[PDB]
Amino acid sequence: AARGADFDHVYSGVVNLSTENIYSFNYTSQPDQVTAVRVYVNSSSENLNYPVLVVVRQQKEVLSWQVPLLFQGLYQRSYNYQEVSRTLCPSEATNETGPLQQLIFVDVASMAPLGAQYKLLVTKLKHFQLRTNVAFHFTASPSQPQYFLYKFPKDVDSVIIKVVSEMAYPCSVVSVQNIMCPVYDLDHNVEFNGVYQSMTKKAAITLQKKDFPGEQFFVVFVIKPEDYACGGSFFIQEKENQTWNLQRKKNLEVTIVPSIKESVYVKSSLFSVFIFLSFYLGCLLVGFVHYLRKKYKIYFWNIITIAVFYALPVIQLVITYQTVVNVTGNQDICYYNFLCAHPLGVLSAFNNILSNLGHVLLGFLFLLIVLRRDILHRRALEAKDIFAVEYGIPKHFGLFYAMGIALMMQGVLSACYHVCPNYSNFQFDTSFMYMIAGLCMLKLYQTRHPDINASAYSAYASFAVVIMVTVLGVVFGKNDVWFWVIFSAIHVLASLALSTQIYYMGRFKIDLGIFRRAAMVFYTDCIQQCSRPLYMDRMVLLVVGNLVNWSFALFGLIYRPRDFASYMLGIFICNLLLYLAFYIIMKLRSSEKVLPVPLFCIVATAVMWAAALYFFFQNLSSWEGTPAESREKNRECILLDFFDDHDIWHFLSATALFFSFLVLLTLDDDLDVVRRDQ
Amino acid sequence: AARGADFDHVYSGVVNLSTENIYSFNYTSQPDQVTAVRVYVNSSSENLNYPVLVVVRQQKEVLSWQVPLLFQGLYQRSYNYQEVSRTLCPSEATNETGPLQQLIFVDVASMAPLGAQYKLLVTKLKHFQLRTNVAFHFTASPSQPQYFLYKFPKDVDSVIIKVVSEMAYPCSVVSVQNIMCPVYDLDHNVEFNGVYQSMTKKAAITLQKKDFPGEQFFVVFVIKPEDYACGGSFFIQEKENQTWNLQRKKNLEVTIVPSIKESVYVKSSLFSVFIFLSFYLGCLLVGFVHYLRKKYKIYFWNIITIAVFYALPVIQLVITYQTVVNVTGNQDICYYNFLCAHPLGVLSAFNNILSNLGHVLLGFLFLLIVLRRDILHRRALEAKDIFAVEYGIPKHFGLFYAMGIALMMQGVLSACYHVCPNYSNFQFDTSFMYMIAGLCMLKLYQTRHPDINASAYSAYASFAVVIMVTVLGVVFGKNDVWFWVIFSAIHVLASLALSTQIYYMGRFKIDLGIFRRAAMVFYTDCIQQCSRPLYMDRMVLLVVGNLVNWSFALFGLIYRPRDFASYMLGIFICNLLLYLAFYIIMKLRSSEKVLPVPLFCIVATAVMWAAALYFFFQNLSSWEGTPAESREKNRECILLDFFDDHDIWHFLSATALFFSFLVLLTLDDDLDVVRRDQ
Ligand SMILES: CCCCCCCC/C=C\CCCCCCCC(=O)O[C@@H](COC(=O)CCCCCCCCCCCCCCC)COP(=O)([O-])OCC[N+](C)(C)C
Ligand SMILES: CCCCCCCC/C=C\CCCCCCCC(=O)O[C@@H](COC(=O)CCCCCCCCCCCCCCC)COP(=O)([O-])OCC[N+](C)(C)C
Ligand SMILES: [Zn+2]
Ligand SMILES: [Zn+2]
Repeated sequence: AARGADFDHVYSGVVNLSTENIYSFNYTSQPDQVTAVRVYVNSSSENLNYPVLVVVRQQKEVLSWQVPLLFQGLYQRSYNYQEVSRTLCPSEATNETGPLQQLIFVDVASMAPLGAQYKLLVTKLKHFQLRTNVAFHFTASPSQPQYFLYKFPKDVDSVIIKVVSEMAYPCSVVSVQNIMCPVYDLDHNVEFNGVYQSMTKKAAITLQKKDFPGEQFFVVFVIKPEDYACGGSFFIQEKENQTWNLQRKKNLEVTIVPSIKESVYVKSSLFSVFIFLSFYLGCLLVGFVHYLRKKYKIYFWNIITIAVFYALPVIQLVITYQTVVNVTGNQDICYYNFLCAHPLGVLSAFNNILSNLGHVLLGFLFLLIVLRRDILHRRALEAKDIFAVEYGIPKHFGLFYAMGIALMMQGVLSACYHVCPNYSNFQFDTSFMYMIAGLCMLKLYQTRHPDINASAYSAYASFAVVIMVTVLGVVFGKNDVWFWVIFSAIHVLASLALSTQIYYMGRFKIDLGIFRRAAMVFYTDCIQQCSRPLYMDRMVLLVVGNLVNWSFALFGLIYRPRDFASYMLGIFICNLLLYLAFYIIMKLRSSEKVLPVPLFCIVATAVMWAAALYFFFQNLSSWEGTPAESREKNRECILLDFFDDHDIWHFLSATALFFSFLVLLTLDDDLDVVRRDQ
Repeated sequence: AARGADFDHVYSGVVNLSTENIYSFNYTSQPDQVTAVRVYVNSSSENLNYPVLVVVRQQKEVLSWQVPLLFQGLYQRSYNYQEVSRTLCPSEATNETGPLQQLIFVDVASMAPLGAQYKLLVTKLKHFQLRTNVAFHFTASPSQPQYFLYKFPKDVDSVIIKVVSEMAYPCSVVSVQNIMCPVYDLDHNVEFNGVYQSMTKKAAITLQKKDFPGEQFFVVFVIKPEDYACGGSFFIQEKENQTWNLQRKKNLEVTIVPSIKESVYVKSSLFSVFIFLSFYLGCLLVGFVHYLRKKYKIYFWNIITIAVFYALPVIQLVITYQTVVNVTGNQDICYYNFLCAHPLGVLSAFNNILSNLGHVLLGFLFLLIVLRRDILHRRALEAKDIFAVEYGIPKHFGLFYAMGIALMMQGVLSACYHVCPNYSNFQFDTSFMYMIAGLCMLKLYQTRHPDINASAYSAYASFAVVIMVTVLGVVFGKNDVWFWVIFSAIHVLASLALSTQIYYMGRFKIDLGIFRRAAMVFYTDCIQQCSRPLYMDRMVLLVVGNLVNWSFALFGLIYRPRDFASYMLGIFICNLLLYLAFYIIMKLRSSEKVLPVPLFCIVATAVMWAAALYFFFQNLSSWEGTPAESREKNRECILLDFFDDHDIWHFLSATALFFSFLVLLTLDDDLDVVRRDQ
C-alpha cells in the first residue's frame, strides 16, 4: 500500500519485477512563500539492462527517469550516472488559495529478476528563492540539474545574472525561463525556451522585468555530459575514480544584481559627447586667439565608395544577427563582453557603439582643420602671395581629406561590428585602420617626393590584398605553423625590399629587380662608404626599421597569435610610428626645427598611442574559441559604470590617430623658407 | 493486482485518488524482426487541475505523460489535447538473443476526488519499418507524434527522405535520429540530436550510410502546436470544432529513395565541362578557317579589387554557415532546393556550384577573343595600316576586358552564394550582373561618343549605390507600399532624365538642370518639328524606352515583388536589351549593315535570353519566408538527374551574357569605311 514518508529521510529498498515501492509525501505550502521539493535517487546496482525506474506524480504533473542515467556522447561514448536528482516544479501559494495542501507520490520499480537496490531522499529546498545582490553557492551535475526562483523587486526593472565557477569544466548551460511549469532542466530541452548561455567559468545574462509575466523567472543550471560545445573533449573533467562511479560535479556561484539606471546612460552619453566636443572648443578658441597675433573632390569619392563596398555586407549581417537569434534566446551568437554590455532598444551593447563616437567627431574635426588650411592656401595663391608659390613644400591636401574620412568610416565600421561581434565579422573591428595607416605612410612619402601619384586603384588594391591576406590567414591558417613561416617570409622580404626601394633610394617603383638593388645598396661597404660613412643617417634608420620588422615577424613566428587581424594592425601601427619617428629624426639631423604645435602633437601622439595600446591588449572577448571560452574573459565596466577596456581602446585610438594626423599635417610648418630643400 | 491485458483492445476505466489502474502487456519479439508498440490514451474528462497521469514501464525505460496534454503557445495561449499516443522505443531482437520476451506495464492514475474517465489502447505497429522506394501514408498530431525505422540496404550508400503533405498546416518537424533509445519525439527535444527540417508540405533530408552505426535510423514526425515557425499564426489550421475537442491532424506521406550514384556525378561534370569547351573548340576552329580566307592593364585592377571587397565577406560567411550548423543538424539555415541538392565533400549542393562553371569558362573565352582583337589591332597600328588609324570607329578594348572579368567574377560570386543561400547572402546570386549590365550599357555609349571617360570611381560608385538601394529595399521595404511608390518615382524620373540626357542629346553630364532640358526636348512640338518630324527616329525610341521603363515600374508597383534583387536584375536586363535593340535599329536606319557574325550573335542573344529568363522565373527556393515555406517550392532535378531549373538559369545566363558581349564587340565591324560617320 501507500507509504507515508518523511522529508530528509533516506529510504533504502529493493525492487524486482514483482515488488514496486510507493512513497507518499504530504506537505503544506503557505501563501507568499514558495516551497520546492527535490528528489534524489541513487542506485548501487549496476546492470544497465535492468535500471531502476523512478516516477514522481504530483497533482498537475508527472516526472520519470532511470537510475543509472545514461548519456550518449560524440563518437559513440556512453556515460552512466548512479545519482540522479531533480527539483519538482512548484505551484506557489497565493492569497487566492491560502495554505495549499500538496501530495506527492514516488514510485520505484524495476524489471530485474532479482531486484535492484536503491536509495531515495526527498527534501524541501531551504534556499529555492534567490535574493538580490546576495551570492549563492551550490553544486550541479549532469544527472543533478538545479534551478532557482527570482522575483523582481518592485523598483528594479532589469537585472544581470552573473554565474561564476573556478574551473572551466564541466561545460554547463545557464538558462532563464518563466515560472510556468514544466521547467526544461534536461540536456535535451534547456535550449527550447527562455534565454541561455553556455558557460565554462563565467556567464552573465541581462533581463528586463517587462519580458516576464508575474515579475518572476527560473534560473536553470544544466551540466553537460561532455565538453565539446565549450572547446574541450569527450571527458576532460577529471574529478572521480573511473570504477563504476561517475560524477561531473560543478561548483557554481550565482548573483542577481540590479542593472544601472538610465541616469548612467545619460551621464555616459554626455561624457562621450563632451570630451570630444572639447576638442572642437579648444581648437577653434586657440586658433582664433592665434589669429589675433577642386582637385580634391574625387579623393572624397575614392574612400566613401571603398567604404560602401566594405561597409554594406557587415550592416546587412548584424541587423540579421542582432535579431535572427535575439528572439531565439541563444546568446552564443554574438561575442559581447557580457559583463559590460548595456542594452538600448534593439542594441544589446549600446556602450560599444557609443564609444565609437570619437572616431566620427575627431575625423570631422580634422576635416574642418584641413578644409581651413586648404581654403587659406588656395586664397594665398589667388593673391599670388610669394610665400605660397616659391616658399615651403608644395601642398596637396587631397590625402588629409582621405585621412579624416577614413577615421569617420572606421568609427562607423567598428560600431557596425560591435552591433554583433562574431567570427564572420571580425575584420571590421580594426581592418580600416590598415587603410588609415596606409594613407598616412603614403603621405609621409609624398611630402618630399610630391610628383609621384597613382591614386586610382593601386593605392587601394593594396588594401584589398591586405584584407585578403588577413581574412584567409585567420580562416585557413589559424595557428598552422606552415602558414606562419610563409607569412613571416613574406613580411621580412616585403619589409626589406620596399624599405630599401622607397625609403632608401626614394623611388616608388615595383619591379622584380628590387632584390638586385637591395644587393646593390649595402654589399658595397667595399664600394661606397667605410664603417664611418658620409650619409649614414638614412642607412642606420633603414637597418633599424628592418630590425624592428624582423623582430616583429619573429615574435609572430614563435608566439603565433590566433587573432591575426590584431597582429596585422600591430604591423601597420608599428611601421607608421617607426617611419614617422625616422622622418622626425631626419628633420632634426638637418637644420630644420620642430615648431611648438607639431612638437605638442608628437608628444600627444606618443602618449595616446601608449595608452591606447595598453587598453588594446585587454582581451575581454574572443571569436577564436567557443562562446563560453570568450565569456571566460569578460570584465566589469572600468569607467563610469558604462565603459570597459575595449571602449577606452576606441576612445584612445581615435585620439591617437587624430594627433598623428595633426603631426603629419603640421610637421613641415617650419619651412617658411624659399625652396632650397633636398 | 496486475491486469494481463490484450493488444488492440480498448480498456475503459475510471481513476481517482484512491484507485490506480495497472495493465500488463506481454509479447515476444523474434530475431531479424522489429516490433514497435504504440500506446493511445484519451480522456473524456476535462478538468485540467486533475489530469490523468499515464506511466509506461518497460525493462530498460520509463515514459510518462498527462492526458489532456497541455501546450503553451506564444502570447500566452494554451491548448489541450484529449488524445495522446506514443510509440515505445523498441529493442530489436537479434541472433545474439533469440526470441526476446518483453513485458510492459501501463499505469493510469489521477488525484481527482471523483475519478477521471479514460480509454487505453495498446497496439503493435504493423508497418514500423519503412521500405526503400515504397511510399507510406500516415497521420500525426501534436499530441500523437510518429516515428518509423529504416535500415539501409546492403548496396545503397545514401538515401533521401522525401515527406509530402497536401496542406501547409499544421507546421511540422521531420527529424532523423539514430536507433539507440530514447527517441526524442516531443516538441521540446526533437531538435536536440540528429538532423531535422521544419516542414509545411515538403521535406527532403539527404543521409549518408556512414553517418549511422548499424545502418539504421529513426524518422520522427512531430507536429507543432502552433504555426509561427512555419510562417503562420497561433492557430491557422482549422480542422475541428472549438468545443472541448482539439486535433491538428496532419496527413503525411514518406518515401525513402536511394540517391544518385557517382556515375551521375561524373557524367554531369563531364557534360558541364564539355558543353562550354565546345565553345572554345568552335571559336578557334572557325577563326582559323576564316584566317585561311598597355593602357588597359588598370582596367583589370579595377574590377578585381571591386570583386575582392565584394567577394570576401560572402566567402567568410558561407564557410561558417556550411559548417557552423552542418554539425548541428539544423537544415533550416541554408535555403537549398533540397529535392535537387547533391553533396560532394563538405558542399551540400555541389550541382549549384558546378552549374556556375559556364560563367568562368565563357568569361575566359571572351577575354581570349578580346585579347586577340587587341593584339591584331595594336599590331595594325605598328605597321601603320591605314585601315587602323583613319578607318572605322576608334577602338578601346579596355571595357570588354572588364566585361569578361566581371562574367568570371559573377560565376565565382554565385558559386560562393550557393554554398549556403540565405537572407544575409541573397544579393550575391545576381548583383554582379548589375555591374556587367552597366559595363555593357556604358560600352554602348562610348562606341560613338569615345572621348568621354571617367573610369576611376564614378563608374563603380554607381554599382555601390545600386547595391545599397537593393539591399536596403529588401531589408527595410519588404512590401511596404510607401517604399514601392518612392522607388517607382525614382525609377521613372531617372529613366526619363538620363534617357533624355545621354541617349538623346548625347551628353554624359549630370547636373540638376537635366529636368529643364527634358522640358526643352519635346515641349517643342510648336518649336522644333511637326507630327511628321525630321530626326524622329531618336525621339520614337526615346519615347518607347520611357514607356517600357514606366510599364516596368508600374508592374513593380502593383505586384510588389518581395524579391527586389531579381526585380533590379530585371530592370538592368530589360534596359540593356532595349538599348541594344535601339542601337541596332539606328544602325539599320542608316546605310549601315549587320555583318553575318554580329547577326548570328544577335539571334543567339535573343534566343538565349528568352530561354534563360524562362528558367529564371522557376522559383525553387526562397529567402523571403521561412525554411518550410521555401521547401514548399522545391523540385526534382530537370536535367541529367543532377541539375534543376536554377542550374539551367546559371548555364543559360552565362551563354546569354557571352553572346551579348559578342554583339557589343562585333556589331560595328561593317565600318571598314573611312571615318565620315555621325
Ligand atoms: C627609434 C624609433 C622608435 C619608435 C618605435 C615605434 C614602434 C611602435 C612599437 C610597437 C607598436 C606595436 C603594437 C603591437 C600590436 C600587436 C598586436 C598583436 O599582435 O596581437 C597579438 C599579440 O602579439 C604577439 O603575441 C607577439 C607579436 C607582437 C610583436 C611585438 C612588437 C615588438 C617588435 C619590435 C620590438 C623589438 C625591437 C627591435 C630591435 C631593434 C595577439 O595577442 P592578443 O592578446 O590576442 O591581442 C589582443 C588584441 N585583441 C585583444 C583584442 C585580441
Ligand atoms: C527584343 C529586345 C527589345 C525589348 C527588350 C525587352 C526584353 C526584356 C524584358 C524583360 C527582361 C527581364 C524580364 C523580366 C524580369 C523580371 C524579374 C522579376 O521582377 O521577378 C519578379 C516577378 O515580377 C513580376 O511579376 C512583375 C514585374 C515584371 C514586369 C514585366 C515587364 C513588362 C514590361 C514591358 C511590357 C510592356 C511594355 C509596353 C511597350 C511600350 C519576382 O517574381 P518571381 O517569380 O519571384 O521571379 C523569379 C526569379 N527568382 C524566381 C528565381 C526568384
Ligand atoms: Zn572595437
Ligand atoms: Zn544562383
